[PDB]
Amino acid sequence: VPKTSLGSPPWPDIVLPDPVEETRHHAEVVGQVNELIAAGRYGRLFAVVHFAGHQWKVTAEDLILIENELDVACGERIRLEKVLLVGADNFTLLGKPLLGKELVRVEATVIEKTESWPKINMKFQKRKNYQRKRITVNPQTVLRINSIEIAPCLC
Amino acid sequence: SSFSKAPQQWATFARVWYLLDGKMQPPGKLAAMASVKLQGLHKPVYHQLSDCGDHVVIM
Amino acid sequence: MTGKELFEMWTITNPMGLLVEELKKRKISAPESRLTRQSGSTTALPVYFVGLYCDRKLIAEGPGETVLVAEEEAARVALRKLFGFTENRRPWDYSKP
Amino acid sequence: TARGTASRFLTSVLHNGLGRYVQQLQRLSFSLSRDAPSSRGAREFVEREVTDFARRNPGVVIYVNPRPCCVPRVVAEYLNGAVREESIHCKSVEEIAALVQKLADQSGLDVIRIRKPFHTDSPSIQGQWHPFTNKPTTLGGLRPREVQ
Amino acid sequence: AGSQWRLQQGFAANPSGYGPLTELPDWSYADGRPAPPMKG
Amino acid sequence: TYSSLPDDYNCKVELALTSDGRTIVCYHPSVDIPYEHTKPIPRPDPVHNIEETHDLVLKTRLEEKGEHLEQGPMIEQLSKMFFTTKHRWYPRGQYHRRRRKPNPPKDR
Amino acid sequence: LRSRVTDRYWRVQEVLKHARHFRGRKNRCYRLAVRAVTRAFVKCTRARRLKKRSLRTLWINRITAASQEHGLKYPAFIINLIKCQVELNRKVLADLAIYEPKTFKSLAALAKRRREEGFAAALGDGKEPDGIFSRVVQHR
Amino acid sequence: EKDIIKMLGLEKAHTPQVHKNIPSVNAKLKVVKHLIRIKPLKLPQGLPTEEDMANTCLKSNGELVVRWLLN
Amino acid sequence: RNRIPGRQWIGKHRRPRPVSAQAKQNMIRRLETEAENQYWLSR
Ligand SMILES: [Mg+2]
Ligand SMILES: [Mg+2]
Ligand SMILES: [Mg+2]
Ligand SMILES: [Mg+2]
Repeated sequence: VPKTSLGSPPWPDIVLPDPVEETRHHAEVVGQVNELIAAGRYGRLFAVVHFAGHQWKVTAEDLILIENELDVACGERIRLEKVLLVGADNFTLLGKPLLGKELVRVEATVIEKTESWPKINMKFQKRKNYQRKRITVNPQTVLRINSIEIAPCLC
Repeated sequence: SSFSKAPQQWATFARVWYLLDGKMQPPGKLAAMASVKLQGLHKPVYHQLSDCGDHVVIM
Repeated sequence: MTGKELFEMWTITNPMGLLVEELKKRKISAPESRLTRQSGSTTALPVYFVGLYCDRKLIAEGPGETVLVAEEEAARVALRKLFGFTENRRPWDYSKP
Repeated sequence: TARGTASRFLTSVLHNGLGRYVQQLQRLSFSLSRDAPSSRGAREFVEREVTDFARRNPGVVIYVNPRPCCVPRVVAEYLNGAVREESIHCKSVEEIAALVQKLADQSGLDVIRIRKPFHTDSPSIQGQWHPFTNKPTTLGGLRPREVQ
Repeated sequence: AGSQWRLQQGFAANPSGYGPLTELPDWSYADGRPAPPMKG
Repeated sequence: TYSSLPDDYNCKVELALTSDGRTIVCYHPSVDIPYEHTKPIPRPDPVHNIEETHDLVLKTRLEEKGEHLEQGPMIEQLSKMFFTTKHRWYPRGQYHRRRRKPNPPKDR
Repeated sequence: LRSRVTDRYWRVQEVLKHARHFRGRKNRCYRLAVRAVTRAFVKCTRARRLKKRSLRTLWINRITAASQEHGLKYPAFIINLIKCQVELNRKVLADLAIYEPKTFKSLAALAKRRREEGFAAALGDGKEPDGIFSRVVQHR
Repeated sequence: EKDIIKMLGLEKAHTPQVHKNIPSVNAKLKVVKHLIRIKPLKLPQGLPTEEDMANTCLKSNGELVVRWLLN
Repeated sequence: RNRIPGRQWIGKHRRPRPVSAQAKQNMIRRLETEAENQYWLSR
């Protein structure tokens, strides 16, 4: 077989494993991860969670600020359902596109329902005598995430 | 992972010296990676205000 | 104590001595300090990484400006790992039993 | 303006809400008048809603003071020692109740620009990136052009 | 990005469009009782 | 044995998919540096200022080292040492030194 | 009834308080302060609009750095992560790259696996052969 | 063309609108065909009834799903 | 050295700014979309 510069593609050839072997390996890996979860050998867990239109990377005993008011009183506990990603020192669960509520539970306590610092929005136009000044005060909510829980229900 | 604040900061913002052979190499392609390394665009901790910069020695 | 470090309030003086005493208690012979990685030696701001090997097994690693500081940091990391006070430990449980 | 005003990070007093939640509002003192027309809202709020608010929140000491004053005022002192003074001059009962609820829900910290909307202690779980965390080690730790 | 792939698979061009990331309730009480509905 | 990325740098990644199909897991144990890829710590300890006649003077011989240079040479030396420009080391005026925040906010 | 202004001091101070950190006579003279304050607010609004773009570009640059550190290009990484139905924005990706090197390397490996599966499927042009990670999951 | 787009109810861009397949509106669609994308409405589950009006959705592929997010 | 007489995009001698492959692909895509529209507007 002739060998030229353009005879072969300029990238290494990729070989994929057989589907049955891949399924067996995935089953073994998920079983090992489930055994780790059941034994509780995980120290700390972080989670990427979608809330209030934003995605937040949150660990235990953390603080987050939400730019919109929530219909909850201060000191109330709230369970965050939209979990995008869970991770720990040795393992990591990726949702497609979300994790299970029974699989992962995250709880946060409302601390402060306050108002943000005044934001100035001023529009000015050249030599047309157009000035428009507004002061915006945006209600904000502070959430303290206390614990991140994971259940061994993973097949 | 469990480092003190000063050594962790030093490790995070440590400077690195890279080597680059220039024999039979195009100046533009050499300068592309040289500029990337000098600006620190190869570091996820890069920032314009930060002084993240790595030394490059081209022979 | 949230976000704090054990040594920030313990203030020990000889991390290497404390580590070797703890290893003797745990039936470990001796830690060996080996230079794993470094960045510049003649520069004004050298960076060194020193790891601790027991029976040629890495137990901890530490960065530093100088080799001695890197070794001390590696000893501190090994001591924290042995005592369980690590950044990846279980967060304190705040619940109602 | 960020460059013109001060700034602070997202912080909580005494790590509130971790073990338990503590209402940061300590005392709330209303100063009003009985004959000034401007104090109508304060008088009506004292008549109607102050008792219900006191029952709902027992952790705040509520003081009421009628005095020959022209500007009805409300002073909230928080557990931080911070004092926030507001004017209830010519406001309806609903506005007074909303302001009181806002003061109760406030943590008493400075109302300035917060640099980051998040605050996580020790976010370096599983490690923190360093220029050596993705570079493979060579045999013996030799330099690229160092001969052993 | 990746809008054409989502359109081919049937999902919205924007992941915020009628997806589970937005239609589902983002939060609920710790007791399990449902949260108030979202204005959007 | 298959992995998209080599397991040579800091961890060994093993990807898997749940039998349900809605969850992706990855076991990534950390990788320790092998003993064969390290070098011994260099030790430099030498005291050439020691004198057999008077150790009291020998000890001060290693501490009485001092030098003073002009502003230009000092800035040039600092720039050469730290691989920077000479414009950074020059001082600043009252207008800039007064407006610095005495107590900047601190995180962590 | 001759009417005069008495609160002109406070009227001037309410504008001067926002210009106390300027350079020159713009922090003292009122006539030179009003123009600077107005332009300062206009620039504040423009920069508030541009802050989202600037931070998005910074996140993209950090993601490019971390992906090239794993030998993978940013467009390929992004498209392959999207194909795996992993909806993580650039902010979260940059945070993971900075603080979760193992997680980011796992994501890069998943993206490379997805890219290899897509290339194999394109080369094969076979309906029956489908990659393990190329399967599409509907909503539930 | 502006008036045609106004009378067609397409003031808000990137928002689908449903119209008849009659030539009367086809004339205007031909007039402003260079500014719009037109697709045929698909009903795999048929016309929604009065009991399914609150549970309907419009997928981007061009079909109208009657039962959306069952519990 | 090389000056553009008059305004850049008004005068008799304009900027020689060419057409790009991105613009060509965009025009082709728009043409395909409009062709599909005119097909659906046939019956
Ligand atoms: Mg809206
Ligand atoms: Mg916007
Ligand atoms: Mg001209
Ligand atoms: Mg011209």
